[PDB]
Amino acid sequence: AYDFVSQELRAAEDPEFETFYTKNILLNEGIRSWMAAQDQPHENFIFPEEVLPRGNAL
Amino acid sequence: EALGIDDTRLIVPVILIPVITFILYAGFASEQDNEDFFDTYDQRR
Amino acid sequence: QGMFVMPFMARIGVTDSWGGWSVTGESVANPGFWSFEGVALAHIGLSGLLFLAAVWH
Amino acid sequence: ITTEDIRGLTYSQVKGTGLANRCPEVSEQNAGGTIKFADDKKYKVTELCLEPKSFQIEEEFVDTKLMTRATYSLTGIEGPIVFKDGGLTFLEKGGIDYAATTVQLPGGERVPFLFTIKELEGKFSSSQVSAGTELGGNFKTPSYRTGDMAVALPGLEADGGEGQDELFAETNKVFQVTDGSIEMAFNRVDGTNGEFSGVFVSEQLSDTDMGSKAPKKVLLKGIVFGKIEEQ
Amino acid sequence: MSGPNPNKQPVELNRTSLFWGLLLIFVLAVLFSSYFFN
Amino acid sequence: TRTVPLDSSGTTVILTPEQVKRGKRLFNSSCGNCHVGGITKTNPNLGLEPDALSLATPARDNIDALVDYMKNPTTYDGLESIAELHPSVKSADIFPKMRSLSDEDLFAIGGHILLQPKLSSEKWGGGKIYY
Amino acid sequence: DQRLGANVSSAQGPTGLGKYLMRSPSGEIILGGETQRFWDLRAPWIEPLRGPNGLDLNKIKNDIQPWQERRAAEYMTHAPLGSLNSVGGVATEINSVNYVSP
Amino acid sequence: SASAWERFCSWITSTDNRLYIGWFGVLMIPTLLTATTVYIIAFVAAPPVDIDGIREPVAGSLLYGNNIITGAVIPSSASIGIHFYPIWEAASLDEWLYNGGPYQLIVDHFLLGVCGWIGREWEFSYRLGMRPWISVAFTAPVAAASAVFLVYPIGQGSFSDGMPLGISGTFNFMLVFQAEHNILMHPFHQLGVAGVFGGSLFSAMHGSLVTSSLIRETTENESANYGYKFGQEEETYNIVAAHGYFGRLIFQYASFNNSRALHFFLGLWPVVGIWFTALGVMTMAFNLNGFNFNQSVVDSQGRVINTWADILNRANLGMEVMHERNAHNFPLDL
Amino acid sequence: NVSVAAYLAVLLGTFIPVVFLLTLYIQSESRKAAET
Amino acid sequence: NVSVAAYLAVLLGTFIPVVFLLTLYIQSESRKAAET
Amino acid sequence: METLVYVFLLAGTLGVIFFAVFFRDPPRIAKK
Amino acid sequence: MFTLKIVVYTTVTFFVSLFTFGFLSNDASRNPNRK
Amino acid sequence: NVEYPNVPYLGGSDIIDVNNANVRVYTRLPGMYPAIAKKIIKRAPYKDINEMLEKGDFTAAEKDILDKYLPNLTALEPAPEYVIDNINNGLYR
Ligand code: CLA
Ligand code: CLA
Ligand SMILES: CCCCCCCCCCCCCCCC(=O)OC[C@H](CO[C@@H]1O[C@H](CS(=O)(=O)O)[C@@H](O)[C@H](O)[C@H]1O)OC(=O)CCCCCCCCCCCCCCC
Ligand code: OEX
Ligand SMILES: [Cl-]
Repeated sequence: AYDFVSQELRAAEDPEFETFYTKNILLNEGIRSWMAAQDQPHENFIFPEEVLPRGNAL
Repeated sequence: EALGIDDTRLIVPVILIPVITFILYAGFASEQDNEDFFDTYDQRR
Repeated sequence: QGMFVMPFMARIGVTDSWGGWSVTGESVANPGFWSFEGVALAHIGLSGLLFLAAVWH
Repeated sequence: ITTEDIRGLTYSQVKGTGLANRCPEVSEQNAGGTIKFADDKKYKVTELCLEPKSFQIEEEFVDTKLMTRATYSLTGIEGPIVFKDGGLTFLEKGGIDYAATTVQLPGGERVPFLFTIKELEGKFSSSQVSAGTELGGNFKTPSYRTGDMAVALPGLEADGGEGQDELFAETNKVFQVTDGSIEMAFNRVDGTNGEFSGVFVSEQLSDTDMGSKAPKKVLLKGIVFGKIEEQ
Repeated sequence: MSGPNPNKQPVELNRTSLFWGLLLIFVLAVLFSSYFFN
Repeated sequence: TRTVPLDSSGTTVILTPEQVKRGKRLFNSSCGNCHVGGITKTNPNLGLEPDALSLATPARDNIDALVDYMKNPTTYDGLESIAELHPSVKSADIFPKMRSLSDEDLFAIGGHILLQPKLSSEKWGGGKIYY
Repeated sequence: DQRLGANVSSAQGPTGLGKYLMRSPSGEIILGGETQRFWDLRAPWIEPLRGPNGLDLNKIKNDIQPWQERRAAEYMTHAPLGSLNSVGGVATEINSVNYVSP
Repeated sequence: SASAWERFCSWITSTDNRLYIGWFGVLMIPTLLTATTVYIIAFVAAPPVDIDGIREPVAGSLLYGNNIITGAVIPSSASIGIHFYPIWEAASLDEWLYNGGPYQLIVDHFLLGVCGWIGREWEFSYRLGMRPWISVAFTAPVAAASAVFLVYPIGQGSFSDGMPLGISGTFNFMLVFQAEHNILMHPFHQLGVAGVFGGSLFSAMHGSLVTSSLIRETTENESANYGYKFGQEEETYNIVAAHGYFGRLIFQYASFNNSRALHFFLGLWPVVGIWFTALGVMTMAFNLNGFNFNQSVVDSQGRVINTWADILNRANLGMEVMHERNAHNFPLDL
Repeated sequence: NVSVAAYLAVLLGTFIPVVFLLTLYIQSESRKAAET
Repeated sequence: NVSVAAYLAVLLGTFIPVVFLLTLYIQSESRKAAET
Repeated sequence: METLVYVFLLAGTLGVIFFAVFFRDPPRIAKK
Repeated sequence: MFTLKIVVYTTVTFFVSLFTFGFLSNDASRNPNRK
Repeated sequence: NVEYPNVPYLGGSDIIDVNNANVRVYTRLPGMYPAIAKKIIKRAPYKDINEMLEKGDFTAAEKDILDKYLPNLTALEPAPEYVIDNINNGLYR
């Protein structure tokens, strides 16, 4: 139960539409992207600083 | 701003309502015995 | 638009809404309590009170 | 609520009162003066304050209700007044010259707009500042927000040749610099100092959602104050 | 007072009535489904 | 490693482990609140990464340059001094924590600053990304 | 930024608000950013630089005493953020700063 | 014969009311009803709230594109802070809705109502002639609700940092709290987790021991619950049998011989656990965070060897750099 | 094509009176069985 | 947006077990009433 | 239109709570 | 907004007054072990 | 925006574009920070390099510092999304 499809559709169609669920989705993206490099070292994830999601980045 | 009161009309209920409740409570208390007791609480009502 | 009870609300006075619009097309800055929403909520509260009265009786 | 009334009060009795963003105007006991300009001394305009009233947005022009609290006035705007093309033009370079405020149309919708006079090149009538002179010009309104994926739908970016192109304009956050026009008139001018007071009429555009919604035009009619002194 | 209401009566529905009601409701659904859908 | 450059010509000095430990302790006590992890919490445009120290006028990629910066701190261009804003032995009255640091203390602090780029690379001055 | 060439009063933030100086909900000139919630602060190193409309820009650019600079430079680093094992900074900091505020 | 006030006090403190009112209920009922009314109507139909104060409202009501899970009453604006924001302190009602005033109204009324609920539990314990420490047990969830609704906003200086009145908002509160304070490594939160896990363990254990040793009082064609009659004098289950089973299960004094001591332990373990985790949140409101074991292992040279705390720190950094977008204009989060 | 929410109409209008009749019949049968 | 035929799922899964429980309760109450 | 379903479910839950509180089976002691 | 404020002040004062003068009305006597 | 071709010169490469880059990219070139770059950012829009060398109030020593870094320096068309963030740009590490 990762996502609600209608909420994601409404957030994609309307950039001003935001709920706490979308903020949770962004936090999950942050966890994954900032955690996978050292949490799964066998994959050899090399994420540059520009692909890492940041709140100030957008 | 004392008690968050910025208009003097706000003081009328804040003072007035406790006065009426105290009038009712004072009737109740005047119905009582009102002499000293030697116990943890007063069993007379 | 298929409004059924809105015509009967607008027939005898209730024409404004808390959203700031009127059914005549004008804009209302101060709607007051007796808007469409006010009438609907009054009917809901009246329904609840009558339900409690029915329970008591 | 003049400048003497501003300077007389301390911050303890102005906090939480709303008297700070008032655009202090000159009094009639100090009005009825004039300001002249020499051909050798450089001049600049300081403490240019604007307090907008009666926010109107065309969507006809319908009056709106303010959603923010006391964050809509501009204060302390400074810039040099420079002779150019016969007259002399005011170049805006500093001060609090933007205000991100939201107003509500009487239908439930909110239209945020950025009240600004940034990059103004306004020139005012005649070669003196007195009761009757008007200052007008055009300013450049920056976007409400500043600076490639629909991460919600990984299967939308698989359609083949046409991927996420329906949701492209919302994805393409474009910085758009709209333009606006400001017209202010000076009702009263102080002669002892370089202070002038009056009203202003502004017309600019609202938020574009970085190029995702149509910018509604906003009409702002408030009061204005400013000081002219040495540069 | 709050207790035995003298007007309390039991309610019955024999199997014939049950089958008639089921037939009525199902036949009405069969009849009106084509019109509700279109 | 324990070998850091000393002079600007290319001379290197081998640090004793006691010097390394004392420099680490003094750097965590006197510089940590603003130079945790080799970054600057108060001016993030500059940091203690070796590329920022080497690409400076004068270059701070040696012991003597770091000691001179701790004695007379200048801007990144070098023309303007920041002794009022930056801790220094010149401004020990301004910053009271500098009054206990001697020349050997500055030597140890500079050795610790130079030693860290060779220690857990990409983490010194890389910020919170390399944690 | 006022000393090293950056117009703070006209610098638009990421959301159109003030990045350095913004407007308070009561209409005063306050410090911008996420510190707008702490605009009720009264400190002896900032009250001389504070007019009836909030922070006076002219007094900011003219009437700074150096001891106020020292106080503000000292207070900005030892923020009241710490841990039970006495590690300074936010919870995502390394074990090199030893400070929890009294 | 009695005065009108005496009759009013007899009706208020009456044990014949279907729901006991009491003097604490005089404060409790209107506050809780006000909070419930505002919460219901603001959860169904309330305009989006600029929680961060950056003029980017967040939708939380059902009519603005939310379901039960994503719906919430958004906390108040960061521009407000912990300033008192009733309806009359706003220029208009819609300005009050834009800045999240309903959150403050609901939170204040709910906290007053739950304090009244504590007092009312005491009051009806007193009117019935029983011992009055159920309210002490109820103080723990009240402490936790206060910590997440009032104390954390007080510590952080803004009511926007309180827990949103929703589900996804609650999850967002948990994630941001973990990012900024590392609550998992805080020993008081660990005591709270031990409290809830032990409470579940002991609830299941006591229920299974009582249900296992029920005295045979029913036939095979009926529920075993009817072997107990409401108000009977004898005990419905064999306490000695359950004690013997549990003594032979672990060891002969791992059980409680005394039922009163056993029930004191049952009421003690999770109440103390929730007290400790609520106090941990109260202390992290003032930024006394949990254990920090980042970069605690280095090699002979001094290179950082990561631990599980370092991977946890990476996750906390991932949550930290993404929370409250465009509300941070400065490097540190002080 | 075919209007939606008519599935709800058809199925609920089929179920609810059927539910009512089934409940009535079961109630009556159990009352008869308890009368014995 | 919101997927259709989930109204049917929600409403039928709400109604049918509720129907079952109501029928059970009414049947039991009528058996008790005829036991008297 | 799903908002109507959510409101209906929440109101039904509250009605169940109301009836469970006020129309509960009255507890009485048996004559065992 | 002032009318709502005075209504709320009146209501809060009314209920707090009832609370205060109810707990002053010999509340300790209202127990089943009295007399 | 999604598509912007003129962004290897915002600090991603050797050649640095003025009036579209932050002051942090001048820390790579020694002697170009915090002085000189302030003059570049204050009077931002330039047609080419010589406009920066002429309209900027550069002292002779600053002019020599400019003369040290001709090839890794350019001036392209200004983008208002990067003009507004040439002092802070939100980068802090
Ligand atoms: C305080 C009482 C009150 C008030 C002020 C209202 C007000 C309103 N109701 Mg309402 N309502 C109420 C109670 C009330 N209701 C109650 C208790 C019920 C439950 C039965 C309802 C059920 C209800 C419905 C179902 C509807 C309204 C509607 C309305 C609106 C339109 C009214 C209209 O057109 O009526 C017109 C009324 C009539 C034409 C009735 C006339 C009376 C008959 C003709 C009398 C004839 C017999 C009489 C005994 C003759 C002998 C006496 C004679 C000799 C004088 C209006 C806002 C409508 C609306 O817009 O919905 C929101 C709507 O559809 N109401
Ligand atoms: C398996 C893992 C696990 C477990 C068991 C827990 C367990 C707990 N966590 Mg936790 N957490 C975890 C993982 C875990 N966490 C992770 C991974 C994170 C990081 C994302 C967090 C982050 C986190 C935070 C940030 C917080 C917790 C808190 C808590 C505690 C909750 C206190 C509570 O709700 O009861 C207490 C009871 C209440 C709060 C309810 C109040 C009840 C009021 C008084 C009445 C309500 C009545 C209601 C309105 C009406 C009812 C209906 C009506 C009809 C009757 C609990 C001990 C919280 C805590 O410590 O407590 C402060 C807290 O703030 N956790
Ligand atoms: C470092 C040391 C200093 C600080 C530590 C201080 C120690 C604290 C405990 C000592 C004070 C309390 C004494 C025991 C409590 C009591 O009421 O005695 C009465 C009985 C004790 O035995 C009962 O005692 C009865 C006899 S008598 O009346 O108590 O005399 C007897 O009849 C009965 O059979 C028997 O079961 O109560 C109990 O059965 C509970 C025993 C366990 C309670 C205290 C231990 C702590 C448990 C964990 C705490 C919760 C943490 C949860 C977090 C997730
Ligand atoms: O919002 Mn909730 O947490 Ca009080 O600090 Mn700053 O802000 Mn945000 O970060 Mn950290
Ligand atoms: Cl910030």
